[PDB]
Amino acid sequence: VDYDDGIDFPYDDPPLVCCFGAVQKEFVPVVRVHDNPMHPDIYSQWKMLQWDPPEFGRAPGGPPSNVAISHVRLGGRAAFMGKVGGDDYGEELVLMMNKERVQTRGVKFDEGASTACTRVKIKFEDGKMKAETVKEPPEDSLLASELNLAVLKE
Amino acid sequence: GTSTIPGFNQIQFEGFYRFIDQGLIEELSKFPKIEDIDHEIEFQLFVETYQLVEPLI
Repeated sequence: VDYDDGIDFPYDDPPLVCCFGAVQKEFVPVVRVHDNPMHPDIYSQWKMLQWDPPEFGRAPGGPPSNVAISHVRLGGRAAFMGKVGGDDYGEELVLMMNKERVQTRGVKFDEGASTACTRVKIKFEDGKMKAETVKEPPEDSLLASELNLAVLKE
Repeated sequence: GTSTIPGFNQIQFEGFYRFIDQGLIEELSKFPKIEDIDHEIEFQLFVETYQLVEPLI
């Protein structure tokens, strides 16, 4: 915007990449309707939909933390930018990213928030049950003042 | 056994259950309605009334 941050350095190799968003365990986002369901209870049949998948789920993606971990395992250097709560689950997620050698210096903690928890209120508009968000989870509550300008520079 | 390794005793388990369902009825039939030479006394079985009770031991 106006100036730079920190101290200029030649920077190490491989070049750093930044993954921005929420850090979650699994949680494939892409969901559509499939016409070939298996038994609702017997999950031992559900592997048959892994080798005959819905087309939208042939190579599913996930949260940016998955991309960061995969990039580091492939020999690259990655940093994750996001916010987690100050509870046990947030520390567990940050530990998972740390053991994978993903840079967590861009991770902001929120002591008053519950990681991966969203407050919603249930309403019955036009005869159908619905929900609306009361308090967003800390993964959706990263502020522009909480960014890490060194990571964004490198 | 479409998606998992089946039980190693499933063939014995399913065979015996088939015998209880259809083997008994199919064999309790063909039992002749026993009649004497004089035809006076006729003995017969009502196969639809067949039952098995759980073992006492």
